[PDB]
Amino acid sequence: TARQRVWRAFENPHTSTMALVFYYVTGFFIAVSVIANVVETVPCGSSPGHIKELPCGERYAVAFFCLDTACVMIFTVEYLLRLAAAPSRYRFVRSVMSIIDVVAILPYYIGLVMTDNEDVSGAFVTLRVFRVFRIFKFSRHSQGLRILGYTLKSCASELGFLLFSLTMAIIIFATVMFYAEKGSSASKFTSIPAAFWYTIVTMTTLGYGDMVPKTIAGKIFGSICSLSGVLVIALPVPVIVSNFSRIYHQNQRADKRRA
Amino acid sequence: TARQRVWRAFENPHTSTMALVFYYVTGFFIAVSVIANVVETVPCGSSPGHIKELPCGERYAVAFFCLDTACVMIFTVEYLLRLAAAPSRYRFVRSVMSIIDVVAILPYYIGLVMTDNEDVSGAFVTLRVFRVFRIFKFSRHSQGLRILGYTLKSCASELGFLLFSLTMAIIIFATVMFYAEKGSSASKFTSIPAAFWYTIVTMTTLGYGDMVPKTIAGKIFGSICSLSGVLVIALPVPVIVSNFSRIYHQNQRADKRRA
Amino acid sequence: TARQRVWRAFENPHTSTMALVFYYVTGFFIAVSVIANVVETVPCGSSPGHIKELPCGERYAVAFFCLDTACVMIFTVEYLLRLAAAPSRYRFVRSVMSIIDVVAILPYYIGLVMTDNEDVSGAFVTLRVFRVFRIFKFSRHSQGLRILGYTLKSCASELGFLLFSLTMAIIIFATVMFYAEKGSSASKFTSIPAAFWYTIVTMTTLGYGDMVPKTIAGKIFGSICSLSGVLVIALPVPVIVSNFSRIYHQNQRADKRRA
Amino acid sequence: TARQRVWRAFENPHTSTMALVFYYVTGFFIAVSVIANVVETVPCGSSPGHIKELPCGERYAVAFFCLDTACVMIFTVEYLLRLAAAPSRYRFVRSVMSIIDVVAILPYYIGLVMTDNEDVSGAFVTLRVFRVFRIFKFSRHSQGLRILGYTLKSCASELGFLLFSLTMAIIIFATVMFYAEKGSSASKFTSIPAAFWYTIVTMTTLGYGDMVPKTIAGKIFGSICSLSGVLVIALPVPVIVSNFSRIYHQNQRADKRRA
Ligand SMILES: [K+]
Ligand SMILES: [K+]
Ligand SMILES: [K+]
Ligand SMILES: [K+]
Repeated sequence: TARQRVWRAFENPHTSTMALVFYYVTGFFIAVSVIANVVETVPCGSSPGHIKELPCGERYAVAFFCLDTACVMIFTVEYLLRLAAAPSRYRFVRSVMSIIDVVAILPYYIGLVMTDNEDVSGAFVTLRVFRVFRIFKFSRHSQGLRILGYTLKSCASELGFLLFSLTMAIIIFATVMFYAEKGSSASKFTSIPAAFWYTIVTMTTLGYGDMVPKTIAGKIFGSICSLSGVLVIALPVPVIVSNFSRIYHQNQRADKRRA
Repeated sequence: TARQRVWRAFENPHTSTMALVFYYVTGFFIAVSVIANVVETVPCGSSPGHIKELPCGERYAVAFFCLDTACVMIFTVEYLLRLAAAPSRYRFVRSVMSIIDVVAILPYYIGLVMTDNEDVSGAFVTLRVFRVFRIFKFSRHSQGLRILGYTLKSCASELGFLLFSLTMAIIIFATVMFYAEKGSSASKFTSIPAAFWYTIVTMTTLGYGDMVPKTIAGKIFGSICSLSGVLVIALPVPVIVSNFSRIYHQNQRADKRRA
Repeated sequence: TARQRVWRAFENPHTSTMALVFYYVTGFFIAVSVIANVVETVPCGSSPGHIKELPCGERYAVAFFCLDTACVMIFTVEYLLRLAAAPSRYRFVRSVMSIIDVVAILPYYIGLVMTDNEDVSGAFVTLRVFRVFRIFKFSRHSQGLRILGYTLKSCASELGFLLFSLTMAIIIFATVMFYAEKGSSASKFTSIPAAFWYTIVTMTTLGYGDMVPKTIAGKIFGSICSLSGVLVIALPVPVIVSNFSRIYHQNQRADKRRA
Repeated sequence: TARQRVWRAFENPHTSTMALVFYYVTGFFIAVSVIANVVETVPCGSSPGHIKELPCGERYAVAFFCLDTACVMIFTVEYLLRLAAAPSRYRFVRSVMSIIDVVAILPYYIGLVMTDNEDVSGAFVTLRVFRVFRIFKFSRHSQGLRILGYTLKSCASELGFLLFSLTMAIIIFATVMFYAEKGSSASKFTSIPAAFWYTIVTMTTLGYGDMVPKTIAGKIFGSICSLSGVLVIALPVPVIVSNFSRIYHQNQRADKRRA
């Protein structure tokens, strides 16, 4: 019963005070690691003996490294204990949660085994972009009433269909806008993939304004794209609202049929 | 009886006629204070002897000071009339509108007790900002503002967690976008907090365009971010309208139970 | 019965072939006058003997004036016949339709009585801005199933309330942004009315990008304003949808209870 | 029987297996043609002897011409197989998908009959634009595209009149905004059609910001225009979702009547 006790402590933290406090402690380290990751890019001032101000992640290299290694030791101990007290270890590993945990904790170890190649370029940048995966664990720790998740998986069909229609519309409008605008002077529409950016920014009603049409045909088709973008942003709202209300009432019905 | 008579004159001023008069007088004074606050920052111009065109609040500082102190005298006397006529002084003081009144009137007296050093900087700006909360006193003049407050109080936990998830998505997108765009030339994505601005502007479908991606990876993730903004537009609507409908329907049921 | 015949020809065009053709003819002149008004501002090319290319409204002054006077004679004859065949002439005049008709036809006559002051400035510009009022007549001629109008007048209460809340939010956010951003260099937030523009452009999720925050406090409050703008644009959709469906079903119910 | 056997193989290719094979082959060829069209505009670069980096469509024009003519040979033979196996040649030819097929394949043969003069300019761009309508042939591969087409055909008159009203509002706002902003310095509101661009960009809540108001009156009317864009976002949703629900519910009723 010891292994089942540790497991029921893990996926049901509220049962035991010690389980609850371990839950809150690992949540706190996830939060501090996320905040440290965000902070270690902020350029600290006073530029001590440097041509340009160094970010807090290079000026205080050892401090942020010690904080990172404390967080990663906590995460690794968590994952090892979960792998121990898992009833079906293979099924536990196959869960997307363990995948996220391992791909979040790996960057630290992979950087530690490449300290000799400290002058590496490009690869470590992606490696430590994957250090943003700890926010996923943090979102998991707030596993409140996920009516929104149920609504999203209820609407998944129409959302994927809208994504496919949006892809077709993006390709069509990008072709049209590129051919209308390839001939302008210093034109930003240098290719159809280049016009993909303008199209996706227009159909979402961003309009950054870096790429704008400069020709009458380009402006006509940009207007058509704008209207289709109005439709794009507007359509999901009523159906998401309806599905949310439906699942909400369904959950109260389930609660009452449990009483 | 005078205490409770004045109280009833206050919270149901439609019963009496002098109470309605005082109601409309204090509403007028609130409007006057708000309009004076807005206008006194407008550059009046045409001021000889000063190269910089002073605002109407410094060229005619005497008139605006007299107007604001008259408005705050009205607010102070009406607040003391509320307090003196309350059946329960503690309950009224703890009530949110009392906090609104006190946060509206305290800045003037704080400026009075600070005026010994007219060279105050950094604090007077905060006082001026808090001088706008006199507009919140219009809730007493609008059942719509009361029902909006009740709706927001109902949408407390769920909008809180929705904002938490939005913040988590902002952190994720800011991380990926900073690391995609830190290396560009004269880049504005100088840190992850710096890219917080781009992420929040994109996820809301503003697209100021002041800072836009310039790399292929940055543009791919900006496209994903805007597409997620399409869902950001629709996410709060279900729960906001559901809570509003709940409040409205219990109001209807209560009004029918009255009949 | 002659006057009632002319009236029933006017407000019920489909009855008589001659009534229908007069309806279509006056619709066609409204369309041609609108198109002429739009065109007479387009700068025609070839710049014949001019420092700068003249618009089609000054190069062909007589042609556009003759087209305008033909349209205005048709409109005046229409309005005179309506005033004749009106059963209650005073009530007919008091209708907003006759107000729009007279304020649309007046610009021509008022310009004709001020041809001596052909060098007038400013006033005639507004006078001929009111020449855009003919589009209102044109929209009237398409008096199809106005379920949208009924829905809008059904939602008028909540729409006005949302407008009032938007006004309060604009004033509050403008005060906050101006005080956060008055101190920047070459700042566009030179007053609270100046920040009205930024606020209204942000809460509607336009983000032109001419006025953007440049300070950390300004960016924080611009983010709050952006989120409130998401709420602003998102909220009307479900309620308009519900009201539209309700009135739609009500209209089919009315049609069937008429059968 | 061969005619009808092949026909059934075409419009219900799930029945057979060789029909499913030909189905997936032609879907693959449609995807290949679309991707080739997009890619061949991308500047390949690294081309010695040419200062301008040619697109992949001119550096490797032979490969892309062979690929496109192979795709169009497949399209031509499959179209002639549809036509030859149709029970009713006229009904099939008049059917919209036949128009899609012919408008997809005609540009290639028009280019073939134009190739005697390879210096064609202005027409070849139109042919290239119409070469994207091969993407529409994916409707045969998506029940979602068919139901979207049915919905749009249902939302024919009402969206038409909604677009008419939107155009009328665009004309009104463009008139007032041009006359508010014609007098500014280096103004981009050079005509009412010039302000059509600003009006459509603002009413859709894009706000590129390329052309923004610079006058107080221009800013007031731009605020009104954006506020109207808030309604523009919500206007088509009721009728679009109502018609979609009608189509979906009659589909459900038919499928139940099957059982
Ligand atoms: K928008
Ligand atoms: K912009
Ligand atoms: K926008
Ligand atoms: K924008």
